[PDB]
Amino acid sequence: QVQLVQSGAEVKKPGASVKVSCKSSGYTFTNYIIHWVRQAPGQRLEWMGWINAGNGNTKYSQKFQGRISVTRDTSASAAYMELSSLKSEDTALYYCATLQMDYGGNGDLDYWGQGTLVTVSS
Amino acid sequence: YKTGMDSPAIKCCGSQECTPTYRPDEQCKVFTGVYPFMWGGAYCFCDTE
Amino acid sequence: YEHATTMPSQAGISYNTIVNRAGYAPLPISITPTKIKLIPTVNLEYVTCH
Amino acid sequence: NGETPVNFNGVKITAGPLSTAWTPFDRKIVQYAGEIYNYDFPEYGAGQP
Amino acid sequence: CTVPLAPEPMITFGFRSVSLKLHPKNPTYLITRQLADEPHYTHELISEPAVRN
Amino acid sequence: YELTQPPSVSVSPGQTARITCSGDALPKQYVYWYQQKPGQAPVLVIYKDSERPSGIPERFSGSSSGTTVTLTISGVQAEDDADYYCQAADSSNTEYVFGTGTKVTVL
Amino acid sequence: GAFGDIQSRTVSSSDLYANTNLVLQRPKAGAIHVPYTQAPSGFEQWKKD
Amino acid sequence: STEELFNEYKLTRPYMARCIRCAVGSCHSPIAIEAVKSDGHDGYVRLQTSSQYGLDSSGNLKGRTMRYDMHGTIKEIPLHQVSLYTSRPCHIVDGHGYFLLARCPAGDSITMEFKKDSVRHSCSVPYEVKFNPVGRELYTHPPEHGVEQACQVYAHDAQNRGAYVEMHLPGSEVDSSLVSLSGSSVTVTPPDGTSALVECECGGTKISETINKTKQFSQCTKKEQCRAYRLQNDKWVYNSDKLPKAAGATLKGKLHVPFLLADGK
Amino acid sequence: GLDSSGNLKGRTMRYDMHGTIKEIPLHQVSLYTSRPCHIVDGHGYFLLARCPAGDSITMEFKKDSVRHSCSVPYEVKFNPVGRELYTHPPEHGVEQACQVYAHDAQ
Amino acid sequence: KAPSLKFTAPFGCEIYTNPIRAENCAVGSIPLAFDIPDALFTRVSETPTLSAAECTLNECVYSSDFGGIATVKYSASKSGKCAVHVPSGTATLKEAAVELTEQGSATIHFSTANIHPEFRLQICTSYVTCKGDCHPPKDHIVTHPQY
Ligand SMILES: *[C@@H]1O[C@H](CO)[C@@H](O)[C@H](O)[C@H]1NC(C)=O
Repeated sequence: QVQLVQSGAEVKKPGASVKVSCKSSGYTFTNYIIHWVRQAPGQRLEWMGWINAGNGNTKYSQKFQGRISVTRDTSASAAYMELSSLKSEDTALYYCATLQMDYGGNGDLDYWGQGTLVTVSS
Repeated sequence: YKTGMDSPAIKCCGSQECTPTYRPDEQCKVFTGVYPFMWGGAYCFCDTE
Repeated sequence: YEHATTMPSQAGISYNTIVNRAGYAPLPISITPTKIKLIPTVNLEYVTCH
Repeated sequence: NGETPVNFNGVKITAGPLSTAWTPFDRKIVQYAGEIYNYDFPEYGAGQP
Repeated sequence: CTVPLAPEPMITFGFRSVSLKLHPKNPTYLITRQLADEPHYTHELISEPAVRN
Repeated sequence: YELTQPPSVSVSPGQTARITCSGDALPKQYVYWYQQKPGQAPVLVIYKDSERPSGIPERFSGSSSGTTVTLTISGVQAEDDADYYCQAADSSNTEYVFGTGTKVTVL
Repeated sequence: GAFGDIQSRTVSSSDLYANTNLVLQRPKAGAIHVPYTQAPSGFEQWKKD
Repeated sequence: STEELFNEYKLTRPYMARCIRCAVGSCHSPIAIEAVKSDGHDGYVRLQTSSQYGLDSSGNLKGRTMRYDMHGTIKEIPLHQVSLYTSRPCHIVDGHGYFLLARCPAGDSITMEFKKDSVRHSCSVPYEVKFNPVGRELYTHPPEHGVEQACQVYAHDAQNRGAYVEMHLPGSEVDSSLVSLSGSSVTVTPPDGTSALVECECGGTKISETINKTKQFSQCTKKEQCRAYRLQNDKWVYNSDKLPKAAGATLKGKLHVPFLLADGK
Repeated sequence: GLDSSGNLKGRTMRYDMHGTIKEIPLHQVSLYTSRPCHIVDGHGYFLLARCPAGDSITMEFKKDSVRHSCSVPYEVKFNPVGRELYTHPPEHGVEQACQVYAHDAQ
Repeated sequence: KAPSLKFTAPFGCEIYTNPIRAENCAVGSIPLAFDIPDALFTRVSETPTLSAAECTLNECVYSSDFGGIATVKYSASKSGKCAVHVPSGTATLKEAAVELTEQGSATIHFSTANIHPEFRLQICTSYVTCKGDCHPPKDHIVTHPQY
């Protein structure tokens, strides 16, 4: 099987930067793109961007400029997404998207991670 | 006479067998190790066999 | 032990012989010339072209 | 050549000399396009138009 | 470069004899030699169908 | 650029249901239908715009006509309630866009 | 290569006896074609002489 | 003529076949010559060509037109823009379907040429063309006068006689132009409204027949790794030996041979 | 290989006309010996072409309305490879070693 | 030019270049001088000794190849290897050595030009006398030289 493991849920005061890691394994990991997707509780899924883990190339959403910054390392085989300038609306669940099946590319993303929950302290 | 020829049957990374002869002077042959090359690039992605 | 045999210089044809001793078992010798070459020594006198 | 032994496992083999001195090439030969011709070419400085 | 390949000669065997029936498409060279002390080589150019013993 | 989708639908159990998604660049793009059970991550239910993966129940089907795509569930059970999204890409084939989602209601 | 190399009982008959030394050759590298070799038509040869 | 003669030729497509001498080198020509028949008498030959005659790229009759396959697109030219010659210039009498009736002198080969946009397309094949005199006077150019004698000539009629050739299901033709490369990822975008069987041998074998619009196969790094055959299989093609064969039952009908050899004076 | 200015071009023939150097694309230049010849390439003063056998060779082109032609009685030869005498290269056969004017300008 | 040497050479020589060679000329004979150490030699006691052997020519055609089979019935002292050979030039043996068991029959392929062959087949120690009749072969012409 293929495993995608992220860090546990944590709380940050708005105005800081949130760091979320995403380790991945189980397939021909030389060329697979990992997608970061954000979901508000009971709202639409929002695709923020993707990272080509093998090559290192990154792509972000149109309305995600500068505030978003994703990166990876070869040794740990893990994405290292960084999102600076948190807000109250940023409270949401974050998921990694990658495909278990053997076709690859757009849309086809079978197995997801458990996600990381970001909120504001009560 | 007119020597008719069937279009070649090409198999990439594979093997084929000769169909029994049923036509006047008909005969078949399987050539192994071909790399057919159509107008749109190489036909097979398979160097041999 | 010394032997002096003679075989035809026909390539690709095996040639079998037996050696016999007064108090030893006969032994077989098979020689197969796969290729016999004749290489003369040549001196380049000159070179001619159009 | 009669002179040279070949040795293996204590066995010595002394092949030669060849019975016949016949050769296909004559004294003067010509090489062209990977083929050999028995040609009586003129000597250097003695070519003719 | 690719050179043509003449049609296979039609060979009939007899006692110390070989008869070749030849049907060339282009003027084709037939070369022949004995594997003996006297090759007696023949070298012919054949354009029309021929039978050579 | 956005893929319009109805907010929610209600269909009685044992009855086929339609989920419709639309887009401007849809006729030259592939729809991926994603089903999400609340509390955990979504699971792909339809890929390649027409045929389901292995293990998905056979009641799911999908088709594309013009600028619209429809996902049909034959004989909806109680376990078919979840977020249903249509996923595609931007007209420039560079931005991934998800659908709004349909809250299918099963009694 | 001679008259009657191919033979049909009548003009409209579905039978045909053919004997033309049709021989299939190996295709040229990177080419999709059926290279064959056979004796030239015997009817044309008979017409010539 | 109407459409009675072309009823079976409107279900067929031109094809691109290998030519051994095509302007520069050996290539895949749109006018590859399959056979040249010169058994008639007064220097009339019947060529069989990969291109098609008498009808336009859309499939409708146009009087004197050669439609040819060019990298998957059927294009057109007037028949007067095509040149034929064996040792001296030939003259094209007519063309029907895959066949062309021309008047040629004797020669050791035959060459067919035309220029469409900017490049010159040529195919020269080593098929001997013979001129056969009629009677007991061995002329080379037909006389201006004399006496009428019976002869066999390739007639200028395309009517349905007893001769036929087969039409078959075309084999899948590979197209490497479909496979492009996004950032370290192959992507196959088939022609608009046409399928493309992607046969691919990256980590994990891929057989993706049903791609219609686009598909990115991110498992692959380089274009040369794996292929995208172009599936059309709607128009049937002649059973040429210079095309791949489609699997299964392939025969689909019969095409009548026009310009058959006929009696005259 | 290059134009009148002295800059590399793809397939261009430049010629002297009454003191001034002019240029013309190579596809407007025709060549024939007894049948039309096909030009493979050109470089400097030299031109590589594919020509049938003939007793003379003629080179023509047309600039404005005047046809510039030059015919010379230099025999052009066709040399079959092997022991089968053909006048046009076969579509298939067997590969044999030959010597051909290579299409390179090294 | 006239044909090259590869087409006009006597004795079936094959002419090659780089270097200029003539290969497989069927002329002359090679004299071989052998100096064999006594280590390879085995005493008569060590080798099996043959007894009660009879040779039958169950098939013979005097063809160029090995067109004859000889079956020898043997009752040997022990298993081993026998240097089977014909000292005479009547027949040429395909096998220079044959496996030997305690009791049984051994088949040997031989080629002879004699219509009525009769030779002395030599085995490990015995000298069996083998006789029979041979018959003309099918093929008028073959593609190998006579053995
Ligand atoms: C010798 O040639 C004749 C014709 O020239 C032919 O009939 C005959 O068959 C040939 N010999 C043999 C043994 O075939």
